[PDB]
Amino acid sequence: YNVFPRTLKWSKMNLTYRIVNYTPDMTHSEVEKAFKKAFKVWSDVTPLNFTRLHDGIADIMISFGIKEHGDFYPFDGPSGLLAHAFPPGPNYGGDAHFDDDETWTSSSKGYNLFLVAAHEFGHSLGLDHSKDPGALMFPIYTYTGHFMLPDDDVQGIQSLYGPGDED
Ligand SMILES: O=C(NCc1cccc(OCCSc2nc[nH]n2)c1)c1nc2ccccc2c(=O)[nH]1
Ligand SMILES: [Ca+2]
Ligand SMILES: [Ca+2]
Ligand SMILES: [Ca+2]
Ligand SMILES: [Zn+2]
Ligand SMILES: [Zn+2]
Repeated sequence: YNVFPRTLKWSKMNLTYRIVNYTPDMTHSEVEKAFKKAFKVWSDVTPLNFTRLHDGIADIMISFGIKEHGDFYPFDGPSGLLAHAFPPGPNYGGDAHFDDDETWTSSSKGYNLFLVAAHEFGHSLGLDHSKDPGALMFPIYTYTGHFMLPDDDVQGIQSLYGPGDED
């Protein structure tokens, strides 16, 4: 027999993602680089592996949409809600949605896609919000300006998946 696990987490280390569509704001290459870097934040400190799929069904389906986009979490136009992600699980589980009424960038302007993606993927992997104002998983976006994952987030993700290779 099997009972359901204690926390919401992926039960496998090999995860897939798919970039379903793309924002007008950035080149395809910029978007791809941003997401690749965002996943690397988490794989660098766990045993998790992330592989991109070009089509079909991936664990983490990534898309850009506006207003009603196919779930119970409609977007709201410019500002306000910017993105959301589902905790680990089937179908919707793990998926990450970005509000395409926001301005997404590879800079300090608008919302930096890498930074928001890294936060959202934290949710996709089973982290909720932190109370540490310096954490990646703090609930309020601030662009501070070499990226290092804060210790609070390291401790959080490793509580779920272990450290993988520590060196
Ligand atoms: O801003 C930072 N972290 C918090 C954050 C990020 C993204 C979105 C956020 O909030 C989104 C709205 S809450 C929501 N809505 C739906 N899901 N979750 C909040 C940050 N961390 C860093 C950590 C290390 C180095 C630099 C930085 C840096 O430069 N910035
Ligand atoms: Ca919005
Ligand atoms: Ca999914
Ligand atoms: Ca946009
Ligand atoms: Zn959504
Ligand atoms: Zn969040």
